[PDB]
Amino acid sequence: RPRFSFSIAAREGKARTGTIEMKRGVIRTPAFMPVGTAATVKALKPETVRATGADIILGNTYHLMLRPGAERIAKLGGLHSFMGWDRPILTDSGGYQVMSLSSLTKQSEEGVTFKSHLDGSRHMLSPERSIEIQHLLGSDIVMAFDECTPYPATPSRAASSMERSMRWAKRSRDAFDSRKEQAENAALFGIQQGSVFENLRQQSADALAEIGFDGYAVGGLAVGEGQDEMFRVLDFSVPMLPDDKPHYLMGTGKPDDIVGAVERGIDMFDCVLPTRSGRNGQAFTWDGPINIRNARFSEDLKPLDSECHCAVCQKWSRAYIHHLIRAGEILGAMLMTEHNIAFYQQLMQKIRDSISEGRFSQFAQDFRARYFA
Amino acid sequence: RPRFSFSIAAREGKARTGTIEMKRGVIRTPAFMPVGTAATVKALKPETVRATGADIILGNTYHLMLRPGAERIAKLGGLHSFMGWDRPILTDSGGYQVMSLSSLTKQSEEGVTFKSHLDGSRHMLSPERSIEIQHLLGSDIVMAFDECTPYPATPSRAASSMERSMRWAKRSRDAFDSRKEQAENAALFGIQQGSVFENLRQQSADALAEIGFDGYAVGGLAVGEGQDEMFRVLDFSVPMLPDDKPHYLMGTGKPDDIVGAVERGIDMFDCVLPTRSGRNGQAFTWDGPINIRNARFSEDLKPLDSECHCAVCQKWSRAYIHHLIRAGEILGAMLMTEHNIAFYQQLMQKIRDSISEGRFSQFAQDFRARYFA
Ligand SMILES: [Zn+2]
Ligand SMILES: [Zn+2]
Repeated sequence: RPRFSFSIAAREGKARTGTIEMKRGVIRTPAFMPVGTAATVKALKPETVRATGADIILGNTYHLMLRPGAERIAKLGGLHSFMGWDRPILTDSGGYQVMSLSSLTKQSEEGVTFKSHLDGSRHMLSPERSIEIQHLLGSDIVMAFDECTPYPATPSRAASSMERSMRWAKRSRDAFDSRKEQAENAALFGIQQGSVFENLRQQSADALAEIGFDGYAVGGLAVGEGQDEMFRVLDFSVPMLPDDKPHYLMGTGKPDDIVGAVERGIDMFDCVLPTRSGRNGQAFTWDGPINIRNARFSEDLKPLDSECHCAVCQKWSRAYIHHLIRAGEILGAMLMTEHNIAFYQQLMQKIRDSISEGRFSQFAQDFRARYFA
Repeated sequence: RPRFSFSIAAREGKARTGTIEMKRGVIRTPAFMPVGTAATVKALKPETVRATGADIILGNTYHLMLRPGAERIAKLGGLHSFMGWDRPILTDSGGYQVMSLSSLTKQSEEGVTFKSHLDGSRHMLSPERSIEIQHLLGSDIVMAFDECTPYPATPSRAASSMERSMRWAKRSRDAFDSRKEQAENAALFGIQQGSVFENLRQQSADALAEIGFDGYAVGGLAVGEGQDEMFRVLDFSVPMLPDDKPHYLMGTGKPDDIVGAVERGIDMFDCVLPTRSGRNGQAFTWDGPINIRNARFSEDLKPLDSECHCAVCQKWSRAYIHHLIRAGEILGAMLMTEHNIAFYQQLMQKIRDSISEGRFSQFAQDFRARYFA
């Protein structure tokens, strides 16, 4: 396999289905990436993650650099070897979690210094250091390091952060390119910024395309603007990106967000929702989410979802999982997480098949009618 | 298969190896039973429990009667169906955990009333109610309900509690026998009491043999007396029990306790040690236990144990598991528990093979020399 090759097999409107070929494997798109925070997809062995249908997982650079440490992971043979996942891994840049989780952050044009939320140890991130950490982890898809824009944001602030992000995108590009092993074996994605402003989104897309990346994320969404606004921004933003590269919507999300984003040209997604909310009792079904902790499930012998092909739904009842979650049992988290990630992968498979067959519009309508009945 | 058939295939001194055949499966002895507290062996799917080599698991009646409830489990089809383990299950009587975990306990010749440690709801146990709850769960090996003797105990108190336990053993026998489905499909074990006193142990053995049970536990040990004393009591106590039935040492335990107890005629064991201590970082190895949290393991690429055949030791390093446990990750508990239970099953297999081959004395010596080096 090549370092990176994205091929589009079929289209319907703005929606696309295809494959990304990389050295460690093929990624079917549209793709959902389970999130591995600190070198584990929570409560699942890698073989179970694979069995659900995942082609690629995400690793969080911020968490990994704090624990167990990037240099340590490199010494031990890289993230794939460390955690036992041999397929592609996309790593985020670490920048967002610096903003959301760390303290004492000092920002500058050079990068950011911050104190760990774990022990108050001091750390630094910059375009160069983020790219280096992702190299040490042995990431297959490396994300450019950017500066996030909060919601809401004034036009001036959105412009300033977008402009800094574009300068940092060029720095990320050059850092990546200057490291032979990384440049020859991994891919680099840029991140479009500009908040909800069309002109800024256009300037950002232009800057990123001029630099040139293997893929393009739409950043700065799913941060409080709500679905209508997110979709409005996607409507004009995605067409600005190069058509022939993957489009990645960061930080989303809910099944309906995924379907609508695919309708608008997005190819890749990640979110903690199926893992995190699973551990909290939320199970996805084709008739909408349920909270398994609810008393109504205490004697319900049906599986979590009536159609789901996952191993959990073949073997255990709602009643049993209700008990496990209410009791705080680890097996509860294991079963909920496996089911939710399997559900997400089945959603992506239905999306891919429907686009391939030219019936994705009908699928989206049918999906919504039932999910929100 | 029959309701119950214990066959001894080989002996060496007081040690025995053989099989218990029951309707749901065959149990190889000496046997280690992983503990399922609230209808789950913590952090493991039943298929993983089976893959380690377990033939039978233990369920805790006290916990199950509180959550999710015995009647509820019966309504849902019984414990095997509920949790997805189709092989034999031994249930304890609930009495010990009433003493150790519950509050506001009122004891009488009839039984005990107590408040749940979970929500202060009021509950009752008696020989009759314990046997009934074990029936509702669908237990394969039912334990007689007894009255525990603390350590240390005066001769008078030890005698009184032993005598009550024997009266309760007869009540347990009659309750079990009066329920056709239970009598025809399950087995009933009696529990020898008498603290550290030879005459009381003899009286207890005599009473239990007169009533007649399918198996005999040595109760009242591993409660603070220490290994030397426990072994001293086993030395005279086990020969008092019927030779042709299984002998079960409750609440133990450490690998060296198991080996010495087998040397003294014990056939069955359970303990939370491999599961509980695993989640806390303790991993068993042939060179003794280690605590995986220790800094010395942070960059150790070796598996938990150099010889262990378990899936964990085939795939992941000490360094990775060290990270998971220190990070509080669920996968850490999963991997530690699988390894520890697999280690215990490999210990039992080595014990069975060595007795079968007439070299168990040598095995015990070699095991100790290395484990305590
Ligand atoms: Zn499922
Ligand atoms: Zn192992």
